[PDB]
Amino acid sequence: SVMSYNGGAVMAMKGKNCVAIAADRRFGIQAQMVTTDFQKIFPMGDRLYIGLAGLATDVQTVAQRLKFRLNLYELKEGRQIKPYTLMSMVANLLYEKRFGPYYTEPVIAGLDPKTFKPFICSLDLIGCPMVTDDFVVSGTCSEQMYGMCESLWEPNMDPEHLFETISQAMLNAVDRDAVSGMGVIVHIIEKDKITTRTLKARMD
Amino acid sequence: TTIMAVQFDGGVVLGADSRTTTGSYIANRVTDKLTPIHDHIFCCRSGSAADTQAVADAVTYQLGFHSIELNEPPLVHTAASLFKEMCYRYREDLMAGIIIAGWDPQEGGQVYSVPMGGMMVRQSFAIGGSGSSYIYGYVDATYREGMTKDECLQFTANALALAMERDGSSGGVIRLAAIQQSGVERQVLLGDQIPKVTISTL
Amino acid sequence: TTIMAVQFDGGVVLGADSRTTTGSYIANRVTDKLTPIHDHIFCCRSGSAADTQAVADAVTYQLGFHSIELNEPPLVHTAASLFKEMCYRYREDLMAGIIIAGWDPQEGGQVYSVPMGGMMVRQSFAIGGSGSSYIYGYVDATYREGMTKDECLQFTANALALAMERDGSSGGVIRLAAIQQSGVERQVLLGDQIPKVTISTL
Amino acid sequence: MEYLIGIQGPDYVLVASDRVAASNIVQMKDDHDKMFKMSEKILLLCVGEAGDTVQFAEYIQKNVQLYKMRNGYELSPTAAANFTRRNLADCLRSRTPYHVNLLLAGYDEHEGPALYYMDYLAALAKAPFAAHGYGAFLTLSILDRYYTPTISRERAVELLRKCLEELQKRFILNLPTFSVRVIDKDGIHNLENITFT
Amino acid sequence: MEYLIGIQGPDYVLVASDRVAASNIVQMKDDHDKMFKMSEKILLLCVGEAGDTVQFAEYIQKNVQLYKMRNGYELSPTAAANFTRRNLADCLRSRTPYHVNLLLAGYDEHEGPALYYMDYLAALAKAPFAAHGYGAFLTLSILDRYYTPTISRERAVELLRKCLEELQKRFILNLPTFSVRVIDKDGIHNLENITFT
Amino acid sequence: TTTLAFKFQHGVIVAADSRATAGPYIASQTVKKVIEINPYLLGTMAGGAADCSFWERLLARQCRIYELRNKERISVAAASKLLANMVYQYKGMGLSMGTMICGWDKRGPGLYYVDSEGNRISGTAFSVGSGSVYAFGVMDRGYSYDLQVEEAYDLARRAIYQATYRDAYSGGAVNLYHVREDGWIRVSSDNVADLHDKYTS
Amino acid sequence: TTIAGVVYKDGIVLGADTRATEGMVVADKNCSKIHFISPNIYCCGAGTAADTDMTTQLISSNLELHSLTTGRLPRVVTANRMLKQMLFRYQGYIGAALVLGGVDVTGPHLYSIYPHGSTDKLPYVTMGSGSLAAMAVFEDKFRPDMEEEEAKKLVSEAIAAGIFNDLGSGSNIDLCVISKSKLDFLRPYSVPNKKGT
Amino acid sequence: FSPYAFNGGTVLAIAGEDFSIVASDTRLSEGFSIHTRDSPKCYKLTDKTVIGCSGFHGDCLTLTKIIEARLKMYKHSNNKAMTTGAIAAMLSTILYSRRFFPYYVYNIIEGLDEEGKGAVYSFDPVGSYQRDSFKAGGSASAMLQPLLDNQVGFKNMQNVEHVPLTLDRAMRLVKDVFISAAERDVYTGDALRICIVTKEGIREETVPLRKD
Amino acid sequence: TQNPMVTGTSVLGVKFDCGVVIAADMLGSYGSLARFRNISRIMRVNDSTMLGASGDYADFQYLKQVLGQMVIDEELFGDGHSYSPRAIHSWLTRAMYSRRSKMNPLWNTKVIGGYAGGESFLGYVDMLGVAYEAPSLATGYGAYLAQPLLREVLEKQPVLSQTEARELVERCMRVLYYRDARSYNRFQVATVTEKGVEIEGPLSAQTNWDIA
Amino acid sequence: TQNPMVTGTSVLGVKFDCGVVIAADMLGSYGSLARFRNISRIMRVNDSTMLGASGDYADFQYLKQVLGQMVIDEELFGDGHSYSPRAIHSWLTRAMYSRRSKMNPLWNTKVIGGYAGGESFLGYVDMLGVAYEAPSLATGYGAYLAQPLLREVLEKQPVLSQTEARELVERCMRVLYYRDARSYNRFQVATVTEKGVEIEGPLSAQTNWDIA
Repeated sequence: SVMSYNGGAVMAMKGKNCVAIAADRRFGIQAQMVTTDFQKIFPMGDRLYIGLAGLATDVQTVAQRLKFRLNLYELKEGRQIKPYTLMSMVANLLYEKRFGPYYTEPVIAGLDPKTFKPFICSLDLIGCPMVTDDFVVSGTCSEQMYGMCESLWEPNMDPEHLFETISQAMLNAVDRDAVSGMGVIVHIIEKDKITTRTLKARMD
Repeated sequence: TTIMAVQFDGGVVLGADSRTTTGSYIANRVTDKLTPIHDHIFCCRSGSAADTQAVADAVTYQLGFHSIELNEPPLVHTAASLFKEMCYRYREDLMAGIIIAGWDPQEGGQVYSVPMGGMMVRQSFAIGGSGSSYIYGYVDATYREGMTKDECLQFTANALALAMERDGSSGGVIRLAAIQQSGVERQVLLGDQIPKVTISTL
Repeated sequence: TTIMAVQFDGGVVLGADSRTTTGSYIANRVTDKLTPIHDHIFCCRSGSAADTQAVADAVTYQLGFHSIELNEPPLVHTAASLFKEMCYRYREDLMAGIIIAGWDPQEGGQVYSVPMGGMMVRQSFAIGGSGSSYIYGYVDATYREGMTKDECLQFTANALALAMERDGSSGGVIRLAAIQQSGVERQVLLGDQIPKVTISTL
Repeated sequence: MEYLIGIQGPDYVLVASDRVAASNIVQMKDDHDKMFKMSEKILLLCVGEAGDTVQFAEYIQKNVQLYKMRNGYELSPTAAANFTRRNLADCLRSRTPYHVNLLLAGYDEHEGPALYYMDYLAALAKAPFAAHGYGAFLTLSILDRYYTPTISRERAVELLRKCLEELQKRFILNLPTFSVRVIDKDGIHNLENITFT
Repeated sequence: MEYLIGIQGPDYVLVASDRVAASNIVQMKDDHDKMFKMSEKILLLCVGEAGDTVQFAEYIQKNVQLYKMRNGYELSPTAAANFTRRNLADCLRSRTPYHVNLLLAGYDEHEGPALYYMDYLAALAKAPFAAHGYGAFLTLSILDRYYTPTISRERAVELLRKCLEELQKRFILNLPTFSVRVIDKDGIHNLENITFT
Repeated sequence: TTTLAFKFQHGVIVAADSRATAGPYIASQTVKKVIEINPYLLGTMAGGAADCSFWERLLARQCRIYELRNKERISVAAASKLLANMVYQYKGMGLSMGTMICGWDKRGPGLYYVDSEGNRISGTAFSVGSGSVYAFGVMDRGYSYDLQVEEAYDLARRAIYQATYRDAYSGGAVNLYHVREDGWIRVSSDNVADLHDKYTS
Repeated sequence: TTIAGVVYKDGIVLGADTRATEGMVVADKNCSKIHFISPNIYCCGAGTAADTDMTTQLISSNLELHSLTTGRLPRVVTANRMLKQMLFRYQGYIGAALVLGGVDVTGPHLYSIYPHGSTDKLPYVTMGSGSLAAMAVFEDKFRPDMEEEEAKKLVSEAIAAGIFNDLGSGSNIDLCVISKSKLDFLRPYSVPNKKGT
Repeated sequence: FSPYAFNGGTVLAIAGEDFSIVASDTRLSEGFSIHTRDSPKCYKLTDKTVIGCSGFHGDCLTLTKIIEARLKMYKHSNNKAMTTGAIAAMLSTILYSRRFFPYYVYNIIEGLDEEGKGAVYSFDPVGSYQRDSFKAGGSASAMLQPLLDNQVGFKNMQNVEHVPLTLDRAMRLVKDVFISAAERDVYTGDALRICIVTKEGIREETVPLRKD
Repeated sequence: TQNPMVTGTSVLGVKFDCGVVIAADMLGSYGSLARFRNISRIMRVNDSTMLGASGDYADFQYLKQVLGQMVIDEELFGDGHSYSPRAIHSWLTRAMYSRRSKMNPLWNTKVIGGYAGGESFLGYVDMLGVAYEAPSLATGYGAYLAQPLLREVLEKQPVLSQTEARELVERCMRVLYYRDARSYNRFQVATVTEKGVEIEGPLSAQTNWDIA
Repeated sequence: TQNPMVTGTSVLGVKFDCGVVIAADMLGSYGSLARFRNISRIMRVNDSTMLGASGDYADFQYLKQVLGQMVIDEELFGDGHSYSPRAIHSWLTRAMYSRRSKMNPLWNTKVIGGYAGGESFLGYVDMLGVAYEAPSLATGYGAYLAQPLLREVLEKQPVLSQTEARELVERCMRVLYYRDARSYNRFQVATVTEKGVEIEGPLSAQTNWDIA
């Protein structure tokens, strides 16, 4: 398959007035690792990030076109975009190429700019938006992180417990995937803080 | 699908079944396969439902404009020629076998066949569809020249019943339409009024 | 090919056409598709000529031996069962649709179908072959219980004429065979004696 | 297959390549140039299908020279890598896509050395060392074993020699000669060739 | 591809072969034996698919040894070549056919030297020199240019060296070492190896 | 999969990884890819695990019967011949194999490589799997016949560790054996993760 | 997916389930499949969910424009015509299947729309993968000129039968009731499944 | 004509100090429809051996019948009942005998050994097998394995002392794992069987899951 | 068979207290032509066993011949033992599997009903060798169109009476006639109880309501 | 056209002194079904040009429309020049070639007859653009069944009379009816002379002799 050609795994989880997004670092070709510092999470806004998985060339292209359009929007309107508005714009961008599409599945996580209410969402390759209330996943180990999140997730979690849960899920998920790993980076989007961390994983 | 039409002195008679399948499943069992092209012209549809619906709509629109600007009722020949033009232009993308029948003050009732391919022909009676192949000998041995309206209705109903009892893609009810200089007549022959033919026993 | 057989009280009536094609060319136009299996049993052949000839020969030989050692006339059921055994054993290599009809002192006249596949069934009348699909409605609307010999002959001749006038692989002459307790009767209905049905004019 | 390698040090970006130009079971050439200089401090290495390499590389070079002539200063290695990725990706779904595997080495007056990897799908990375070809499988683990972040150029040429010797012993292809040059502060410097006569 | 060569002289049948045993892009061995001695004066060289070569060659050798043990004298090169052709052709249309390319060299007490060629369809020829492999295309015209019917062994080794040097320059494969031996009156004589370190 | 083996002054050294995969999903994480055939022989597993296990069990049975009949042990050359002959009867039917036999006989250290195709070759250093090209680059550059046991140990561990660092179908732990005159022994079963911190900072 | 609508005495009742999958795995447990088109017209969707979303959004925009331009309520026949004309223009490549329904100045209507563009007006209909399961219940218990409560009971029982016999449906039941005056939306109408404690 | 069908189903075994546990779901499937809602996949072999199967149902039935016959032949010839290791070895040979038209089954033998402790053996369709401590096969195995890695293997978490698995904790883990698997895989979820192989003998229990 | 020629459609089955009732229509289709219209797709094996089959009709007739000869031969010496629904279900499963394993299968989807020893039996045997038991069955398109109604009823009440089971069977046959394009409007209905097997002649679903 | 649907069969042609006679049967076959039985496959272009076509019937009707409009438009201004058999033969060759070169051919095998300037014309135009002249023609299966008799006669006598040519035409039509399986027993016969074109209604070859 084409979306299994560079590997990758993205994950987002929701807490009590806080979001969390995570990814892996490995960049490789069919069966051989090249680097271990590939970026898959992009800061679209003050408290609004997007994570892309799939073909790495299309990850880069879609990130760049999206930054184009978002800069133009925030210059024309005069304020920052909302998580819901960004999701619609990305769906429109992906659906413009319905025949001959990009091979990338995005994930959005942000905070409402005035109510500070969380938001998570994922889209399919063609632009179908599904909004959830617990967590979203995307990548080659989707089933593994499904099995982890369904069991470990709780409602109304603190940032500490949210970090513990998302990290403990990503570790054990990618420990059973051949084409994912080489470390994990975790962003924690609180109200007045954005904490970043790097976990120690296995390198085989 | 089993559509049919026969010609008598003053008008024609149309007929069809009501089943729309998808493989071996009945998606619709009350379909109406007779559509009005003008006030006195109809057409029977067979083949692809989307194709036949689209072509009937385009022809309806063209013929309405033509007649409103010529300031008189149109002709069955004109309707048949518009159908033939479209079916021949898109002959490789469409799947439609049509039967056009109507009444005009200049020749009365006529019946035209336009099979898939885009060829035109005038006929006295015409059968079309998937089940029409089972009743060729019957219409060959039963037709006789110069019939009346009731004899035509009976003839059509019996032929359609014989087709429906053997074709697996046909069934439901029978819908008839006798068109004349007065107007249009629509009836349904459902359930127990389907003319039963004797099945061999023992 | 259009073969047919119908049953009356005392015996059965058989019938067939005479054309053997190869694509769109007529290789033989006086073929005889009715073959005697025993003194009072026949079979109509359709499908592959070499297959049907070989199977008729093998069955003829087996049945002759069986009857000579059992010291009595054989049964139509026995003949049909031998046919079914062979057609089911070689069901993937052969191409033969048979109709077996005959007379036995214990049940008189019977008619058995063995379509390609090797399944057996008893019937009152049976049609088979390439052109038989055009006369299903006709045999459904014309058959009536308890007919006589002449009515059966007329019925078969008319059905076969209607089949031959529409099927492109059928034609030539009609060959009939009424089998009874007395013996076998063979006639040919050629040329101008084929029962003409009215063709629509204008 | 053709061979490419690059090693970034504290202030140098030592690279290398081969010189063979085979067509079939025969060898057509023996001293072929797989390096395209594009600026006083930027090098471009290429492999892949014939025609594509040169057609693609000359286009990039003419555009870089035109940028310099218009604006009075040169492109940076980052800008050149991104321009290259863009132009390569815009051809991917077009009627005629290229099949080139690239390696961009450079050096800039602020950020220092830089080494960029780019496969034929137009995915751009940045690495302390990289390699293209079938010999990459054999030489990626010697570099893993002996590389150091503060290695000097005297030892870097040592390590490259060790890699090429491993290829000489274990490859089934015949690749006798290799080009070697360094990009430091003072531009590009051709170095001694390595032959295994 | 593997390489084979043979040159018949006035009273010698100098042959040669290579030593590589590649599997994939890698090289598994470096000193492999592609010569099967079968009698005090008969040599057999083989190339082709793995398993087939050794399975086929050992069968021939055991049958030749059994013939000698039964009858008190050895087979001749002609008889051995014909026995080989027969056994190879009888497998051609069977369920398991071999894919070996052969070369039989020998020497007999009446007729002198002999060199036999045999492709995988089991067609048997006799030649003053022959060669198997992809390098045959490159080395068949040096032998054509410099061969002589009365050439001495001193010059024959010269000519073989020239052929191998041409291969070293112009082939795309890496074949560094070659075995060389002569069959004269006194049986088989191993000779110095030719390496291009 | 990554397996290696090299003869040196003091006998033979053998190493392997332990991960098994079906597609991109890691089914198992500690398999045993060295097959203890008897106290004096050992094979290795690469290709189809079922084929490897089945045919080396057959070979163990035949070696035992040879010993019982002739009152003496079989040799490395003869065992390799028996295995190759056994698998040549199914050429073209889809078997997948490729193994290494190591041992000691009256001729010293032995090291053979048998395939599913039907070849067998003697050597001084082999390597099998999909990380074979990564292990070769370290074995070729570190190997020396004038080496002692612990230098051999370190070289083998390093080769396997870098191979599983660069290859996707290799990982887990590395198992090291050692064939001496008086049978073989088991040396270590360290895990690549606890090796990586040792081999850097 | 399972969608089903009915025509009762004074309006329409639609229904659907709320499970989205991706292959054999549950992606979403609250996927909404009843879309707004006009204050009196609604729509259900099955098939490629992206196509359903795109098509329904475009049609809703066109109907808002048409209503603003005329000044009166829109019509189910106009919505049906727009939809079928688009779907025929795209030759079946937009894989959406629809159960459009509403109430206008003429009375309650209910249509079926297929990916190639063929339509059919009916008194009750089903779509999806549990469509045969819902159609069995409808055939067994539908009565003409029914009342509101019994219409709701019938459609919920059809949806439940589709949920419990189809592997690709489950987890909830939505209902939307349209009459000449009201517009009732019941998102968590029924909860037949509860996760284990 | 395709001679195989995919019928779903998940199996899970766990070995302890004194005990052994095999569990499974009870749904049978083909395509998108449901055949039955009560069909087990765990079969008692002897008083201390259970086997779970998955894959193609015709092969599962044939295989269990063959194994039951061979246990009796062995007992009649050797005057004693087989052991778990002998059963696993014989199953290996049986699975290899059909290697060019193979059984499409995923077997999971469980039982006690002569020294009184759990012994889980995992198999692949053609014969390869290995003694594990836990294992999961079927349609949700990729969903179940990381959870057992985190819970019984105690992986990826520090700041914990890893005391053994009591029977209570093992059964609770099995239940919770299967509930979460039922909430995301479309092939499991009618009911749950739990066989417990212990010194006294085999016991069984049942728990309901959520219907389609 | 490689390719079926004359095929039948859905067979139904329900078990009530003190008996089992099954049903099927009388039609042989030659690929969308209703060629033969009065054939019987239901058999009576012995005094407590019935059988109805779908798919190829020549295969059904062959299996009729074989099973009949077996019952005759075991009834010959009359020693006091007779075959049972379960014995016949097993024999059929084994024969179907042996045919699929040679890549030459019999193309039917038989259903076995029975009543022996004081309780009913209802089994299913597919052409690949899949076999199970249930309180209701349906083959072909019936598996999509009629099983939901049977399950909807048996959910509420786990036991029916003879009259209710028969009413249910005919109520389902009506919907099969409405929505299946290979179906016919004439069917038989068999019933096995403590007195034996009873078959009923050509019935009709004339309770149609075509309000178009 | 990509695929012809309703096709005709052989057309014959003979030229005698002072005229040309052609013939064809009245039948449209829908792939071995005699669907339409009274269609006319012969056209009259103008006062000295006839045309008969084989193959697809919709293509024949389209070309009829086009050629008729051309003749009308050139006859409008009536300047004293008119199209000729040769001009129409060339125009048809060019149009057929232009269609084959776009890979979208017209699927006919037309025949042109004519009589102008005091001598006859008889030409052949295939769908690929092959075109020639001869004293006799036949398309389809006629090229194998009827051309031998025409050549056998014209070998002896190079010129016939009107009566002899007509006799020959009907004698050949009889054999076409005997041996062609897409043929019918009703045909038309056109004739062009110095007075113009005459077409004759439904004739029959009732001169059959079926002595079986």
